[PDB]
Amino acid sequence: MKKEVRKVRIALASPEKIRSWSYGEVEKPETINYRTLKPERDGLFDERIFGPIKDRRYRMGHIELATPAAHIWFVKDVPSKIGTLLDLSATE
Amino acid sequence: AEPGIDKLFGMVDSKYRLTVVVAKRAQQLLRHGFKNTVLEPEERPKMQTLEGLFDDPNAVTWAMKELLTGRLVFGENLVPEDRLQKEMERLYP
Amino acid sequence: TSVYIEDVLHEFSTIPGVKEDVVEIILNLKELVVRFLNPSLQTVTLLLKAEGPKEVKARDFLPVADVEIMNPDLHIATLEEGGRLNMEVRVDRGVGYVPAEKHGIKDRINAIPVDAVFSPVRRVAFQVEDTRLGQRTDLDKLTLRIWTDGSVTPLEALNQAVEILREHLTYFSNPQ
Amino acid sequence: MEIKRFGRIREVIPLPPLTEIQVESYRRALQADVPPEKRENVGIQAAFRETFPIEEGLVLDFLEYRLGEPPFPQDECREKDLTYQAPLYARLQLIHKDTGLIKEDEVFLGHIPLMTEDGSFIINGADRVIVSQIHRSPGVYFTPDPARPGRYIASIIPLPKRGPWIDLEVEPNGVVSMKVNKRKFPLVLLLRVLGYDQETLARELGAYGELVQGLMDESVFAMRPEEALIRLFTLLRPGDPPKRDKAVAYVYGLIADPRRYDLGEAGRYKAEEKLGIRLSGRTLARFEDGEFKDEVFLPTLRYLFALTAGVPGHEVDDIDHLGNRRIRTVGELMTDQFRVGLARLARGVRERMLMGSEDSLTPAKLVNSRPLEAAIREFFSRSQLSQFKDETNPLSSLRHKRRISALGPGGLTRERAGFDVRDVHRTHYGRICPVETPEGANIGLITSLAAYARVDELGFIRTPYRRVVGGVVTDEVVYMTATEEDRYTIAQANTPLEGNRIAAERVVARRKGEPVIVSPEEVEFMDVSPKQVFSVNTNLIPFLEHDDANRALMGSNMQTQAVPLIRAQAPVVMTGLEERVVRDSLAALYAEEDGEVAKVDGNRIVVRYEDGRLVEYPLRRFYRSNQGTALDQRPRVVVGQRVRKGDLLADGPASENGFLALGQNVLVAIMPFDGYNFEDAIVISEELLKRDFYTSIHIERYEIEARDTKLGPERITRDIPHLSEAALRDLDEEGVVRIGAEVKPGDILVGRTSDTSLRVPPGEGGIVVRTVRLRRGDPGVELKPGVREVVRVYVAQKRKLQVGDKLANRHGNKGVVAKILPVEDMPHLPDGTPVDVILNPLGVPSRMNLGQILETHLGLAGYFLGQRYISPIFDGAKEPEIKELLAQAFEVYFGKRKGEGFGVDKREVEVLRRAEKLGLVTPGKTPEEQLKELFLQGKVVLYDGRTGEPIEGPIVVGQMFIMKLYHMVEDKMHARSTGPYSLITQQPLGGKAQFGGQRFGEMEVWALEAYGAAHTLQEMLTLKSDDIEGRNAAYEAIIKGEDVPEPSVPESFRVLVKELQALALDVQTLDEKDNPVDIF
Repeated sequence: MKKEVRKVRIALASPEKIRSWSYGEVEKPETINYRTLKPERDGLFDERIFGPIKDRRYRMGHIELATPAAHIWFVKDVPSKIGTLLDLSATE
Repeated sequence: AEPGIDKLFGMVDSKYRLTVVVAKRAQQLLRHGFKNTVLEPEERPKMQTLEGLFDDPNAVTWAMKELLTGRLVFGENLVPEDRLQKEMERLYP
Repeated sequence: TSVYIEDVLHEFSTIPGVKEDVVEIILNLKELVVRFLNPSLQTVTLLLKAEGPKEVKARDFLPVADVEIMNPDLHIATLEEGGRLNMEVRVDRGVGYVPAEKHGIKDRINAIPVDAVFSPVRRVAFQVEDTRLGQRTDLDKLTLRIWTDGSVTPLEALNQAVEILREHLTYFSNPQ
Repeated sequence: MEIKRFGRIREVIPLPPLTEIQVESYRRALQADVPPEKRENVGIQAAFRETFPIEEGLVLDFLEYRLGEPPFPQDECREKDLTYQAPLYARLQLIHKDTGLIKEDEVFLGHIPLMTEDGSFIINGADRVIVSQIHRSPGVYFTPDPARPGRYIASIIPLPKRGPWIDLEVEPNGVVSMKVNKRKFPLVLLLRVLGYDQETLARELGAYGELVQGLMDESVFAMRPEEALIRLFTLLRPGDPPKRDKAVAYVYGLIADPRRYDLGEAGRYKAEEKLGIRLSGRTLARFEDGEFKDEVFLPTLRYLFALTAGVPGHEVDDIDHLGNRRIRTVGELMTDQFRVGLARLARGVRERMLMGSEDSLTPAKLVNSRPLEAAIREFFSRSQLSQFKDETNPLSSLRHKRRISALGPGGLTRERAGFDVRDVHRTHYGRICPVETPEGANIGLITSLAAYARVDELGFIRTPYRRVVGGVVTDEVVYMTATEEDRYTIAQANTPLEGNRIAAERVVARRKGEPVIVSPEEVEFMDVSPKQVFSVNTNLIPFLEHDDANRALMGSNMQTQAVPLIRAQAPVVMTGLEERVVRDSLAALYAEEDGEVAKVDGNRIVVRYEDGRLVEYPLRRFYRSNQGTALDQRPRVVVGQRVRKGDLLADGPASENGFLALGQNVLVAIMPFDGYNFEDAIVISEELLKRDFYTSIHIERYEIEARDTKLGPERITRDIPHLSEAALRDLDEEGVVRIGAEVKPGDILVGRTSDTSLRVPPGEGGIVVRTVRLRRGDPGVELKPGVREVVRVYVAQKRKLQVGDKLANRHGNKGVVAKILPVEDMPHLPDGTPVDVILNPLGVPSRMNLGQILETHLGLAGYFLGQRYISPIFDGAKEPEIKELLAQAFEVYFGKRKGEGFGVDKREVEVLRRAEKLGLVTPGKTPEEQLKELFLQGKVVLYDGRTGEPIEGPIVVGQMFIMKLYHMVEDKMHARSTGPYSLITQQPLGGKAQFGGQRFGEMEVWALEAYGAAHTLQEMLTLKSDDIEGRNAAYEAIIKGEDVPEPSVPESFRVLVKELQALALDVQTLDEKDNPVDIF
């Protein structure tokens, strides 16, 4: 029943789902410590949020931003996807 | 050109059909062991300095030769999907 | 087959006191022709080295009993003053042409092989003139004129070929 | 060997120095050969007088200039990547407004390159070239209006690039217009600025052109003299104060803008000649006494109302016309850039006066080589003009040494507007070889100069021409200008002559660039020779007169791509320029004077001149060519031999006995073979490869430098981190590979450390010949920063013609080499002597180039007659004479057959039998004569050799001249399967031990898509590239004898999915019925 793919969906991603496909949240800009070539805790290369570096680029994490932000694409794109949505000055 | 290539095209309802058929049987010939043939008696493919081309020459080269004879049968939904590698691996070592 | 010069590393060099460069002489060498006097002389190597102003003739070589050189006048090179002429001329009796980079003769670590120039045949031609005798005029009179470098005389070459032929004719024995 | 030339025309004055184009150009440019006493001017000196008189009070002028002490000799610079310059000093003093001081201390500013004996330059270790350039001699010109057939438009353009483009357009609606910096304005205004008053203006102006009221209109503004200038400025877009800031104006005074070209020709020409008369100053200058005088505006317009009205002399100048197109030789180009640095130098001295600490400064305080030197180094190494000296062989360089192009500084010719200049113009006649242009794009944009044609005082390529009084030919000649040429009636050199007078009454001649028939009475001049019509590159073709200009162009350039074969052979047929070529080319060396031979060493040549002296000459054994080839000198003399001044000492790279020899004259039997000579395929007898006929020497310069990283400098040594000894054997020295070693693909030549050793790149290497290093203690080398040391490895090998070899003829017939049948079954002549090369006749028709067919026949006689021939371009041998000598040859080929005691062959019967049935032989005649008469046609019987059965029908034979080209099979032989990968993306790129698989491109894919090879295609886009998983997965299956892996999802698929996820994009993969689908 593993029927090959024939359909591809493209739509906005809800914050909830954001965590869905997320396996851990890095909350520190600590790439890799210089003493040990091993990543620094919940850094951009932790072995728990992503995975082993030996016998890892198929697992994603997230950054629960403090205060909500915005996906520039839905505001800066020619037709203000959201601006025109609320009548607000599309670009201004 | 290739052996009775024409006779082949005439057996299929579409050029591309042949290809997919030749390829599928070609694999089953090597993976499922090289003894699934149906024309092994005589007129079987041969080599040169040593006519040892009686065991493992080239996949497709055999596949087509098999279709040369209306011994086999093909279609869209002939035999159940999964029931494929099940009846084949058990019947052949 | 190959040569090794004392004061040389590569065939693209030149020796002091020596007029013609390496490649120049090497070429004048293959132009040489020799004659063995026994089926054993499968591999022979001569040597020569003169000094001061003089024409380097092939004859100046050191005679090696059996093997003989039918190419005396061959002007190989010339030495100005105190020309350090030293070499190692490997000679073999093979067949036909053979790439210098196909056999790779290494008589010495810094020696460079050459190309095969056997086939003691300059040019051959056959004339199929009319007849001379016989009550029939629709006959032939084959007559061939051959030229040899010196190794083997026309006759020699003749018999050989004719024989190679004969022998070949037997291969058509065991059917299938 | 015998030498017969069919020269009917009395070639008066020999060919001038084929290199004088670059030679004198540099000489006169920088007057250095003679002391500053012989105060020339033009070039260097003139450059000084120009921006030297500096006054801001700053008062420093020029005194004397000298220099020329090359730090290192030629070779040194080459191998040491050094720059062949020359210390440039300068003597100048300073005088104050307060009487006193005369400080003149030797002040030098940077060094300048020099021109080689051959006429090249050695910038940085490499030899380059300063190609000439064309353009429109900055002058006055009138040409019709754009898309309006109405009136016309005047144009003035005084270079350098710092010269404003002024134009005069006649606006019909009223008033004349003057275009400058994209803006039109009433010329009147300016005229007033010059002093031209209303009355004096109109009168002496529009006295004939009622249109005058189109400028004598200003009765409100043209009533204010000097005030006009204030207004003129108001025109300038900028909003600057209307004060005395007469800047922009003064700019067009006597300084730079108006071309400061020679006061007499450069500018005066387009002046006096076209319009006006005398040239006050050097350009439209004179800014003294406040007012301005310009005897330029009056004329330019006086000529305008002239053509727009009566017929003062039909002045509608032509564009392409060379008589208005100047050239830019090395001297001009260089001196030009020079003036740049000068102006940039003076930039400082001026500012170094405002801040000057009183009269306590003069030399250094006002000088700095920085600006000057910088410029020079920019031109000789950063200008598109200078290029890589094409040394594919002697000839090649020579051509690239005197070639010309339009493109350049930009202010002359662009790139997207010249389909007009690209075509051969009438004036190009004897000025620019019409068949010297390269192939592909840019064709026409670049094309060398003609033959005898030479540059003049200012570009304008002149040409020789025979003077004639009535019907008598004068032995005197003069280089006529492309302009003055049309003034007379020139006739051809073909014209029959009886000593010194014309022949027939109906003589051919070219009037004004137009072919006409004139009587022996109006003969003002005559062609000097067919040669001057084309350039050397073409003057080398056998019977040009029998080949199309299109196909000729091919063989022309082909000679430039020839390869210096080891066994040089001068063409069986020669144009007679081969002797001169090798000379001015400097491929070989000639004896300076008469004397006798001393030391004839394979490396050194010594001789004792009769004037009581002795000199030796360095014999460059095997030097590395710029294109990777041999450059030896074969001493063609012997110990003690009376020699004459200018005698052949040693042969050049492709020379032989003073005669050029780019290739060999092998036997040829043009006729279709077993298809082996299909399209352009060329068969060949092993016989040739036997006597090392077609072969050459190749070299490979692999360089390696010991970088100096901050992570531990790299050290050169036998130290290999992989304890490999099976490779350290040949690596004798401490890092460098032994000399005379046989390196193979993969072995190491030099050992690097941090193991970055320089291995033998893919393909081959050959046998090392010479290597040199450069430690820290630089004896005098400019070791690049961050470099501790450097090493070079000169490797080489022999190029024995094989299969992928390609060779063409001087006629333009190119073709690869298919099979090389052995002399055994090679078509032979009835009397032994087999053939050498088999060309397919099919390549003769469509390609109208009969010339070859000629050389062959001619050569067919040279084989038996044992001689070579020299046929002038169009004055070459003629059909009659040939058949004569050829017949004589028959009495040699067959003449001997007779006395030997043998007649015809039964085979020769059947052939002649079909010959008669083919109308080739006259029936009724005897076999003897039949063969003879047939031999005269250039065809002879020919036996197969394979079957012995001769080919029914004679086969035209002869000795054609062919040659191998630069393009070998070495630079092409990529065979990959498994190797490296793109460190960045994921592509099978090699470079070291393996190679890299050619690209696939969307094009090829498409076609693949068409076929429907879904899998074959998908296989190329994944399993053989990106998705590394399926790649290895596949490798296993293969080595395991299992079916190749079938990629379930290319790495590109899943990567993109999440790659989009990374930003909003909720890429959801659904199945056939709107259902989830696991991606990973």
